[PDB]
Amino acid sequence: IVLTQSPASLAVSATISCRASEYYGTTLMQWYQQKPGQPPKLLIYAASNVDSGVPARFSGSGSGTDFSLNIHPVEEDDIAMYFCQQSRKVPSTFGGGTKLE
Amino acid sequence: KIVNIGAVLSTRKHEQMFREAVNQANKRHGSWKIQLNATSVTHKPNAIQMALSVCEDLISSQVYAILVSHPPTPNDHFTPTPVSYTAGFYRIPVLGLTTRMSIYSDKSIHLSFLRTVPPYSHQSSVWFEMMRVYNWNHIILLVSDDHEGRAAQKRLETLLEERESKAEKVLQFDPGTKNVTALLMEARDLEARVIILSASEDDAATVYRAAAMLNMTGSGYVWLVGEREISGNALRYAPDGIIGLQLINGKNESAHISDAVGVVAQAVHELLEKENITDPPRGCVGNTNIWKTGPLFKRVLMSSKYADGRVEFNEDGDRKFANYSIMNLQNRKLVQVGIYNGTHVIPNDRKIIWPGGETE
Amino acid sequence: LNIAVLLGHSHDVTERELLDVNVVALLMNRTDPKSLITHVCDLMSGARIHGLVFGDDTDQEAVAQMLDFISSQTFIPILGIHGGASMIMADKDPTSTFFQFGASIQQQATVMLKIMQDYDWHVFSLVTTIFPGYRDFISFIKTTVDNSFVGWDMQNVITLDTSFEDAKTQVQLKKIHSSVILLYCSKDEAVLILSEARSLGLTGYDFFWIVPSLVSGNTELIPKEFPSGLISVSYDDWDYSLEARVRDGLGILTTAASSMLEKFSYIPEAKASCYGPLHTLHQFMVNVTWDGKDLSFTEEGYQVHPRLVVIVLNKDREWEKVGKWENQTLSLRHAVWPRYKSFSDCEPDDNHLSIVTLEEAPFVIVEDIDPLTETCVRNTVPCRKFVKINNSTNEGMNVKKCCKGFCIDILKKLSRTVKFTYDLYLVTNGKHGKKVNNVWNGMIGEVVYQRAVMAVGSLT
Amino acid sequence: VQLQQSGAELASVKISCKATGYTFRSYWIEWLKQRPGHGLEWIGEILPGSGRTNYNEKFKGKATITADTSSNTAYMQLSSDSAVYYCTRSRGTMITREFTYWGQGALVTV
Amino acid sequence: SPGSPRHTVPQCCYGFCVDLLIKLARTMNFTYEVHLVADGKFGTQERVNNSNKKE
Ligand SMILES: *[C@@H]1O[C@H](CO)[C@@H](O[C@@H]2O[C@H](CO)[C@@H](O[C@@H]3O[C@H](CO)[C@@H](O)[C@H](O)[C@@H]3O)[C@H](O)[C@H]2NC(C)=O)[C@H](O)[C@H]1NC(C)=O
Ligand SMILES: *[C@@H]1O[C@H](CO)[C@@H](O[C@@H]2O[C@H](CO)[C@@H](O)[C@H](O)[C@H]2NC(C)=O)[C@H](O)[C@H]1NC(C)=O
Ligand SMILES: *[C@@H]1O[C@H](CO)[C@@H](O)[C@H](O)[C@H]1NC(C)=O
Repeated sequence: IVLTQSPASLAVSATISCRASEYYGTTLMQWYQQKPGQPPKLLIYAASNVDSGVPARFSGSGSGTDFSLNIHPVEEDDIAMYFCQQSRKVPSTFGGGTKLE
Repeated sequence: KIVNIGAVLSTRKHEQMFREAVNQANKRHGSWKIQLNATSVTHKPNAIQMALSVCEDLISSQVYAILVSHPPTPNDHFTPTPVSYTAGFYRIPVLGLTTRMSIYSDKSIHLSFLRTVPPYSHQSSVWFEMMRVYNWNHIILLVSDDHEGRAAQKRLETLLEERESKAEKVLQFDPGTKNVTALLMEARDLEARVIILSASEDDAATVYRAAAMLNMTGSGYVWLVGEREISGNALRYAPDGIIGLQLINGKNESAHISDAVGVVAQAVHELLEKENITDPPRGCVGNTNIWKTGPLFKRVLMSSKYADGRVEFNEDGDRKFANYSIMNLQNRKLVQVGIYNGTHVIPNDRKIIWPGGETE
Repeated sequence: LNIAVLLGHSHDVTERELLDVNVVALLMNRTDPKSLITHVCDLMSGARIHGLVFGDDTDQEAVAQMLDFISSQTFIPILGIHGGASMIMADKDPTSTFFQFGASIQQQATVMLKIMQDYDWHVFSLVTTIFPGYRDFISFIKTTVDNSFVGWDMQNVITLDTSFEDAKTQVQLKKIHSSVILLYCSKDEAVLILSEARSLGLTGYDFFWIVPSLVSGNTELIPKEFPSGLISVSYDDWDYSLEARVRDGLGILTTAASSMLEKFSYIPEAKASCYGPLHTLHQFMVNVTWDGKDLSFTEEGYQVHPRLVVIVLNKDREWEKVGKWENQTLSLRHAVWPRYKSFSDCEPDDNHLSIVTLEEAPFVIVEDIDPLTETCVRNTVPCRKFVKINNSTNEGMNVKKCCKGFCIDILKKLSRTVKFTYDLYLVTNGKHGKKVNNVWNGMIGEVVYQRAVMAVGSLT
Repeated sequence: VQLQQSGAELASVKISCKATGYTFRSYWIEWLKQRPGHGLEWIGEILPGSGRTNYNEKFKGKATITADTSSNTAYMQLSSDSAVYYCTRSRGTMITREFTYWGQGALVTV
Repeated sequence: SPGSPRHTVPQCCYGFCVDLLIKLARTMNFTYEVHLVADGKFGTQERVNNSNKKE
């Protein structure tokens, strides 16, 4: 499995896309938020269920090999890199990164 | 009007002889329009990939028979079992040529399995025949491999039922153990000196070492072991004066495969004279039905009698009238001292030298 | 833990009703070996699943063979739930970790002998075909009879050689003179042998026939040559659905894993992939009980307390479930054995005498049954009495006792010569007979009203 | 649950990963490479309870992972590459196979 | 056993069978060792409570 996401850099004052190259009705994609100099933090699992203890402003959807991520409203928190990870086949692989400003 | 045959062979000379025999099968059978198509595969180190590949290929070729003819397996398991189970799912008869494990005589598990070599229970039968020679009625039994130990014990019981005699002691345990001196001391106190051995070579070497430490190789001791017990490092620790048996032509694969292929050709021509000759489908995909002539073909092969030695499958689908030889450990060089006929024992002129005293 | 529940069914079983536990639910139709291997290797890459629960709708027994083989080659426990995959095989292997449900031949044989004892049919024979596994049955029967309280009468064992030529096989079939006959054969040979026996005339009402679950094949497939009243026992309990079976399998697996975790934490291990072991549940789930139901296994893989069911063939050509199996005992819904005189439309069976007697000191001695063996002593005879419980209600119980005396000696000798049959019992109405305003009572009330036939008891 | 690791390095090296928040004999341990300029990679996993080990084909023959059941430490040896390293553990609910607990990070350079 | 659990002492035995055994030993060529039976019952076949087997 090889992943590819665009744009490499995003200019906002937003949305993200991650296209792949499902497991019996279950989607296997996770999004990680990594501030500079800090370990990654899981944000979304199963491509539709958010993680407890996180702001409700985040929501995601997608199926098959085309999945997307959007955020609203915009705040100071979403200022890091992001990626998408697959788990349908071992070993796992991550995205290419996406800044924000 | 074509017959497909699948085989598993690695040696190229043996495969060439196999193709030669398949070609020569159409010689004495006239100019009939039946054809024999050959299919062969080689070894792979794994046992699932080999299984699936052989199953799919011989299903797609729509073959009738399958053979296994490789003694020198680096794996000590000697497992043609996936081939047998997969070709029995469609009740397509399978032919074994090397494996001699007594488990394969059970036809409740292996539905469509036959082989032309006898399992080791026949050696127990030959031992019971030897008991008819020297008038012995007390024995001590020790079998390690519990997969076939129960079968060997049951065969010995069936043999003894005619005389209605019972063994003085029997023993089974887990192969690979070494502290077996306690059971040796237990057997020492008894009256019989008849010791029956059927185990792995590790266990055989272990018990030979333990008995040599305990000095049970003196005069009066009766020793009798099977073929598996005197090979490898087990032969190294073998006390002098022991008696061994031999499987005649059990390794010259050439004539073995030749006879098997001749039998297959005659059986196929015999079946061609009958009606309702269906064929196996490409059961690899979406063909969940059994061969409606599966049991029919199996029973046709069961009644296969021949005279050109005689090959004859019993109700267990095993070859009878096998010739066995008798070997003796004379200063650790094997010497032929007897033979076993179909139901008789014929000693030769070589002296019967025992670990203790007299040759009597 | 990670458990996969795969069902190969034609019956519409949907999927939505199906520290780290995950369950997999699937529905499958095809049953070809390549599909099995492909599905197993695909799911084996699906998050390290250790549990496999399988059932089948077809009646092919090679599926269980392949499942056991793959379990051995993957070191993953597998269960059998329904169909040919749940059929009890011959001899499992310690290398394998495959386990089933349902009883073996020996347990069913013990149940059959219990059923025979509970009706006091102490004369029988033994008929065996060339079907594999007959010698184990023979040995088990020989060992079971010699250590029993009954002292059974066994005729010489009938063994078939081939498809009966009716030349020398009929010679052995003629010598069968008992009333109870035991048959061990496949379904295809049963039709032939039963037609042969019906031509020989051994298909009378007293010539009962008992067969194991092997010969009873499909419930829908019913040959016409089976007389209405064949004795069969099979583990097919229709009151318990497959949902309960898989739920009990899940309970077994969860209990075994939970109990094996404490002795050693890193027990659940499945192989990485098809291409390319110290502590397990192999020798650990011998003892297990969930929600009171003892679901323990044996050393060879069998069950400890299975669910066997006694079935017979009614006049409507259907396998009629009659008796179940308790924890160890045997229950019977129909205590009094029905005659089933009509096996076919060519069987006018008619012979039996309802005999009612009264307790007379030297002629009719009523004694309780011997509790040591639960059988009337051989010089007594069976009987029953409808014993009322209380005086407020008329409900009563048919307590079975033993009768002897002097007049009972007469009745026994009469059946020796005239060769008839009787069902002895006792009068609960009262004394011999008294016409109370042109109304009789007792024995006279049982022969005039023709509720009975004769009365061997002393009468004036 | 918290994780700790060794210090920086500067041939062959060894990096420790110690567990002090759970039963160390139950959960797998995975190693990650995060060389700057790209997202990440995946090396292998190890189960301390039984010692079963699997390795990635790309890193096969170069990274050896070992564990000690007594001190609850994880050892990964690279023989004969300058990148930041992480040792991590899954939540345990399985299936998802995500990474939740992260180490500190050991910076190796040649 | 209820009275004397395990108290075995060498004692003196005589009578008829003792003399018969002495005569047998004198006539033939062997040795012997006289010992008693743990109970005083001749011997009966009885089911043991386990395995439902007569012993
Ligand atoms: C009669 O014998 C011939 C020769 O053994 C059989 O032909 C063989 O058929 C198999 C199955 O189609 C072929 O295997 C295939 O080979 C191709 C590459 O050539 C591969 O891409 C497929 O995946 C598969 O492995 C085999 O090559 C072919 N051999 C020859 C020399 O023809 C024939 O099938 C037999 N009779 C029938 C009709 O089954
Ligand atoms: C092994 O088997 C082969 C084949 O049966 C034997 O070779 C035969 O030997 C005889 C005698 O020399 C010849 O007449 C045949 O023509 C040979 N046939 C073939 C196909 O080679 C060989 O002698 C046997 N060797 C052993 C070990 O017994
Ligand atoms: C067998 O072949 C014959 C002749 O073709 C045919 O009549 C018969 O129906 C076939 N088998 C059966 C019983 O279907």
